[PDB]
Amino acid sequence: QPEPDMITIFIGTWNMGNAPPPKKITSWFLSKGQGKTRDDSADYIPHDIYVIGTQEDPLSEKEWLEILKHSLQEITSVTFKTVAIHTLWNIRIVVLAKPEHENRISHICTDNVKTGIANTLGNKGAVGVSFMFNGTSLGFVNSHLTSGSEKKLRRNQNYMNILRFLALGDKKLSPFNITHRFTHLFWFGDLNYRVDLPTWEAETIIQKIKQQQYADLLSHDQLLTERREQKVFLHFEEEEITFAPTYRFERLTRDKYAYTKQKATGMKYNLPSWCDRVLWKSYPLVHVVCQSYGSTSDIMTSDHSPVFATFEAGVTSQFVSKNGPGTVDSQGQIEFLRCYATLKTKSQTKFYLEFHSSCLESFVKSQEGENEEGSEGELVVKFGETLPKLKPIISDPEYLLDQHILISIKSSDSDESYGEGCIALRLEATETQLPIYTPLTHHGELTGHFQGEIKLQTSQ
Ligand SMILES: O=C(Nc1ccccc1)Nc1cccnc1
Repeated sequence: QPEPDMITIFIGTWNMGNAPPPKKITSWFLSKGQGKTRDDSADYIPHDIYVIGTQEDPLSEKEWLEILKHSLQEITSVTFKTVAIHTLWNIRIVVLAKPEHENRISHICTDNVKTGIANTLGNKGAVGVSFMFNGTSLGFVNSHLTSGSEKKLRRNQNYMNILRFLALGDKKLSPFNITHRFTHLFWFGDLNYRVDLPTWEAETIIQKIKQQQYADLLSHDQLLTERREQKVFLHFEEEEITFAPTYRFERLTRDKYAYTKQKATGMKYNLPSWCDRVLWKSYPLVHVVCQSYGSTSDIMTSDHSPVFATFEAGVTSQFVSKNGPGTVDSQGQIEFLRCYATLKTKSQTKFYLEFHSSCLESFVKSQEGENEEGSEGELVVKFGETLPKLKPIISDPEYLLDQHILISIKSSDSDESYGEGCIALRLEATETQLPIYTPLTHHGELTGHFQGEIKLQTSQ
């Protein structure tokens, strides 16, 4: 039985509003309702992995797992295996996979982050799961961020705390946060960003939604505007939104948005908003295609509608050769030519690089670079032709061209990373000098750039 080179992944996010679900939730897992929906001809075809994120979840883990497994068995006639379940307060993540994948999945990690301080610590935060699927690392984050239209900057702060402190994936990747640890990272939840229009415009917004005219609402969505201004979710993708706002509904119908201020809301307005979202970030030049992004219309126990997204995702096989794993493949090498880092720092420490990759036996430290002053104020760290030649464990081009090199630039004085990025080895040519580039981030914000040339030697 051949190892897959693609899988499909279901992502669900639902703020359940502290209510039990209705008897039937199959529409969610079938990607049926509003938006980019899944073709009826696929309804019996199971996804490889289902990742369910809930917020305000009133159920026990056992109670929700039974509902989810029942739901999938009714759709697919497959009994899914539980990969992981993790709950923080009423924020939960469940990962289910087809039984045929049980031996393909390993290195399962879970963690949570509690956001806020004192008053604002005790119900918001995130849970996450990561694992390896054959040679491919997968990460999943379900976050419930701060509520309220006038708290976008708190949400952004909650995002940075979660990506700094959530401890998933390979702990040896010490300079790297979750935004660099995975081939594919999915981040979803009740992110709680709102449509920023005046309160007086509530009925006008409702009208627009009834006309399925979302453009003038999406142009005020705080998540899209904060992402455009590089305030949050830098280097993440989101499919185009073509479904109505998923919050805030009267329960037991979807005919009414409940937006007016009430004692129950802390006298806050809840204008119709796209609170419930799925974003992703995959390594450069890895296949990832969104095949659905939408909301259900028939699950009405909460003041939010469930959101679904599905993905095709490239995966690779657990490569063995006669050499690697457990030795080098002398035939293989990676050379960096004429490389330099451009950093936004005011610091004047010397810097060195670390190269990390599962195609290396262990990470590689460079010599210190040569600091120059750039034209428009910046620090340029030149490495020239000084960088160590990297010796991959396997030289077969079918393996090596699918790998990635994570780069950290670290201060010699503190050994702290000032920037992290990722280079694909999926090159147009081998034995040929080719341009490479990555932005560098630290704590998920832009700190610089790394560019130069690469020369990759494979066994072919
Ligand atoms: O995010 C954007 N591009 C991108 C995404 C991932 C990696 C690198 C670049 N563009 C964007 C964002 C928000 C509004 N309009 C455009």
